[PDB]
Formats: sequence, C-alpha cells, structure tokens
Amino acid sequence: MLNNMLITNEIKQHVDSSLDNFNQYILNGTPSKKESYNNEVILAKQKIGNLKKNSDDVNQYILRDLDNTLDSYIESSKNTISAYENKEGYVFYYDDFVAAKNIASYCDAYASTLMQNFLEA
Amino acid sequence: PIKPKIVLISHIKTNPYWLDIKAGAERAAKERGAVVEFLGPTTASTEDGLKLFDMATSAKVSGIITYVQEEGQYKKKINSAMEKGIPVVTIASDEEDSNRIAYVGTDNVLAGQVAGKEMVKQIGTSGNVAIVMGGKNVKNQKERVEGFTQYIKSNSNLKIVDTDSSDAMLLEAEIITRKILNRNDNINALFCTSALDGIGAARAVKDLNYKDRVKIICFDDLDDTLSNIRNGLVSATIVQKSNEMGYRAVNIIMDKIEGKSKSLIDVNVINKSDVD
Amino acid sequence: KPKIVLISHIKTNPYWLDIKAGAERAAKERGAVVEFLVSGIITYVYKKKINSAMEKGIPVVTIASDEEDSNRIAYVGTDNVLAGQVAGKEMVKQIGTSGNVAIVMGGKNVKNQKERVEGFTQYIKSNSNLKIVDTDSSDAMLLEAEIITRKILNRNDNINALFCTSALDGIGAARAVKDLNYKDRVKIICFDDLDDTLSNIRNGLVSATIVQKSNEMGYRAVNIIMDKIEGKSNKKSLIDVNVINKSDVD
Repeated sequence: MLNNMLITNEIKQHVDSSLDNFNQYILNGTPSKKESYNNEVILAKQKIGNLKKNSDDVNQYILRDLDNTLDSYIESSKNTISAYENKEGYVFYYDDFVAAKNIASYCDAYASTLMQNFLEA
Repeated sequence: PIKPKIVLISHIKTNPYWLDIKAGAERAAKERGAVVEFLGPTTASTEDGLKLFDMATSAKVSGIITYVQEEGQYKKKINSAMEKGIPVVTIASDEEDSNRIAYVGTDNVLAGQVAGKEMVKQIGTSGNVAIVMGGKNVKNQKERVEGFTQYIKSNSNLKIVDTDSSDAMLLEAEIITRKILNRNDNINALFCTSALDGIGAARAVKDLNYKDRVKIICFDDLDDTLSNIRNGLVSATIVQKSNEMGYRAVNIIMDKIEGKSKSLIDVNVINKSDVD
Repeated sequence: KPKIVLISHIKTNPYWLDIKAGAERAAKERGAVVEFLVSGIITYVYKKKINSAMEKGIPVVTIASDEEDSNRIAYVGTDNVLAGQVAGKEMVKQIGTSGNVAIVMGGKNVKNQKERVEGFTQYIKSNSNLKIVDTDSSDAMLLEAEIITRKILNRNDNINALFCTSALDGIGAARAVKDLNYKDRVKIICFDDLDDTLSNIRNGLVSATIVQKSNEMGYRAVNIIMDKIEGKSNKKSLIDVNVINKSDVD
C-alpha cells in the first residue's frame, strides 16, 4: 500500500540521482560519477522489477511504459557517454545529451502517474 | 495478460471530433485485443504534440497514431519512431514526406462524387450549376471538384458554369457568389468546396433574394451550415466520418504489428432530415 | 430530331419501363426521340446483327447483358465490384463490425458473382473485423441454395449474416434460415428485387437487397448514343446500385 508508493519515489530518486551523476560526468569527466550513474540506473531498473512482479492489470501498463522509458534513457545516456569517450565535441553528442534528460523526465512523469494510481481504497 | 498499447495523439484532446476518433479507435482496439492511450494538447501546438510523440517513442509502445499539426515538422520524429520499429499512422492531417506506414483521412475525390450524387438528387439532371471554391489550387478542394465534376458529367446533363475568381482578389465566398449569380441568371445550384465557402455562398444567396431558387451543397458541419439546412437555405452538407477514421487507424496499426500488412474514408450526407 | 430505338428484355417488366423513363428523360434533354420495343440502337440480350448494324455507322449500345464480342459502341450495366462494396457497407450497418458472416454463392466462377464477392470481401476486410466463414460446397454438390445454407448454419454456431451473391441464392438462403428457425437471428443481404425477395424484406426475413439502377442505365445509354451521333466523345460505363431495406420497400 504505502510500501508501493515508497519504492516509486526511490525509483524516481534513483533516476534523478543517475541523471545528476550523468550530467556531471559529461561536464567534468570525473570517472567516479560515471559509475554512480550506472549504479543508480541498476537500482532504478531493479526496483521497477519488484513493482512488476506484483502488478495490477492497470498499472502493469504504466510500469511497462516506465520500464521501457528508463531503457530508452539508458540507451541515449550510454550513446552520449560513448561519443564523449572517444572525444567527439559537444555538437556531436548534444543530441543524445538532451534526449537523455528529456527521457529522464519522461520516467518521472510515469513515476507520478504510477504513484497516483497507488491511492486506492 | 498484457495487451499492445497504441498511442493516439489528437489535435485537441477535448475536441468532440477527436473524441469521436477516440471512440472508433477504442472499438477497433477492443476487437483486436489492444489498448488505446488517447493523448493530445489542450491548445493546438506543434511543440506539445511533438513532445507527446517523443514520450510515446521513448515508452516503446506498439504503435503511434498521430495528428500532424504542421507539415515538415514531423518527418524526423516519425522516421525515428519507424526506425525503432514503431509503426506510425498519420490521421486527418498527413506528413506525406515521411515513412508513415499509412495516412487515414477523407477520400476527397469520393466526397466530391457523393456531393454530385446529392446535387442530382436535389435539382435533377438538367440545368446549371456553379462551383464556389476558396482555394483554387488546394489539393483537397481540387480533389472535391474532380470527384464532383466526374460524377456530374457521367450521370447528368447539368452544365457546370465557370467563373474566374481573380477579381475578388482570390476570393471571399460572399463576393465570388455575387459574381456567379449576377453574371448568370439561371444557376440552379452551387457546389461549395469548403466549409467557409458554404457559409459565404448561403449569405450571398440570401442577400440577393435567391433563397430556394438556388440550392446549395457544401462541406463540413459548422453551426451556421446546420442552421442553414434546417432553414431551407442549404440543401445538404458533406461530412467527414471521424469515428471510422479512428477505427481504421487502429486496424492498420494492428495489421502491421501482426504482420498481416488503404486508407481513405467515406463521408456522410446531412440534409434537412438528419439535422435532428 | 435523331431517332433512337430501344429493344428491351420484352415490354413485360417494370424494370424495362424504368429503363424507358430514363431513356426518355435523356432524350428530351439531348433532343432525340425514343422508340421502345434510324439514328441509333440500344439493346437487351447477337454478334453480327450488332456488327452489320454497326457496319452501317449505326451506333449500338448494349444494356444489362453484355455482348462483349461485337463492335457495340458501349456496354451499359452494373458495377458489380462496387455493388459488392455497397453490400459490405449495408452488412456493417446491419450487424456491426464484429461477428461472423458466410457467403452463399451459386456461381463460384460466374463473373458478376465473383465481382460481387471481391467487392464485398475487400470492403469487409477494410472496414470491419467481421470474419468470413468458409464452407466446402462439394457435398451440396454444386450447390443448391437451400442445401448449402443448411450446411453453413448447422456446422457453425454463431453466423450473424449471410451474403448471397445472386437472387436465387437469396431465395434459397431465406428459405433455409426460415426452415431452421433462425429468422431474425441471422441477417441476410442479397441481390435483385424478385417478389419473394421483397416480401422477405417486408417480413423481416431478408435484411436488404442490392438492386440495379434501371432508370439510370436507360438514361446513360441514350446519352452515350447521342455523344457518338454528335461526335462530341467523351467515349465502359458501369452503373451504381440501390439498397432496399425494410424502410424504403414502400
């Protein structure tokens, strides 16, 4: 009941925290935040999993969209990272960069939608 | 058990036209074992629309049905959804320079033929008819004229009177109708190729005292047009079938999905009977 | 004024009186006179009767039945593919877009029935999720009509409608639906307007029929002759159909 809302915010925070670390890494180059970023998406990814093994018939749809949006996020943020690491310029990964944060906020939109759902009897 | 998700992005999410589209979309979804998520901006907005498309693409939904708010502005996102294996169907408004799997909208040539049939039903097979055409070079209006003209020529001896619409500075419908009626003393009917043309023609027919001497057939269901029909001023109007457009779009998506892989829709006729 | 001769089926049928009315209407508009049983001939079905009539630079238009061999100037008859689509649309209007439908088809290889089926099928497939149930017609052995409709309704439990590709098929399907006590549980759509077909529509047994537009065929035939005569060609030409359901039977 509340556990379910609880973990949703953890998911949302992990995604948030992942994007923060991801931005910092692309800007600064600190190899510690790149790994924090990858820790956070794994935890996000993991906790979405637990919510899914006990899905409603309704929120299983929100959860699938959330899970898939995260994957898109992961993919664009890793293409952003990939480009940056064989040193291409900002104009050649700007495109995956903003996509990464666009998609990061999409995850956040599904997260809230998922939590509003968990308001139930 | 989880059903494929189709996203439907409308012009306005509150517009009843697009709610008709949603109902039809839902009917096909229920028949095909899918679910439809109906999205759309409150205010008409290419940006709001494009954002919704982007989220739909990111959520890897099984297919996207979208309204195009500005031509040219959608070809990148569409081709990118298509590239990630998401079938995209454009609805009512097309992005023709794209990899859109299909466009679903009114068959304008057919809609013209239906107008032709209705006019012959209104005034018979002999007499004179004139066309009131706002956009002389607009494709859907050219298509309406082409359908109309072909039907008339093949099923009647009605002469179609031609009028240059240049004076009128590419012309307000009230002004061009005055010209048609003032130059020609024996016009039995007007065929109006857009919704505004119908309103202008009806006003001009009324102002020149020709109500019910000149029948009018037009397009679209605006309040004035429906009021003109109850009132004997406008004989018939040709209306788009929204519900069916939503219905057809889902079935096209589901066909692509299930690998069973068109696509213009019919119209209805409203004359005084069905005005309710 | 040019004189046009109209050779009918016989002057026995109200159809061919409709043809005359349409013929006459076009004749008045185009400035001709029509003789119903010279400048031109319109006929019901012949090859070289047509061709030495034609050999005299005399236009011949065949109507309803086509004599495709001849040098007839044009054929005027029903657009059967279109007629099938109209049947589809009326079908969707009668039972909605989900459910089961079966076809009762006398001539599997008769052109107009094939066209009707191709139109019906294309429409059904593009405008609904109606399933078309297939039935092997071998044991009905070629196949009556009442007997094949029995197999269809007895083998399949949830047939919502029958599409009958001819008039006889319609009469046979209607009888079988009645005999198996499925009236108003199974809708029927067919072709052609026979008295039996019209009573069945009045009685709620047959839902709709698609009928040829006789008046327009005669109207069109005259305008085609006169075009040829006045050389203002403008030279086939297939005609639309009407739908008779319970409302407009009267």
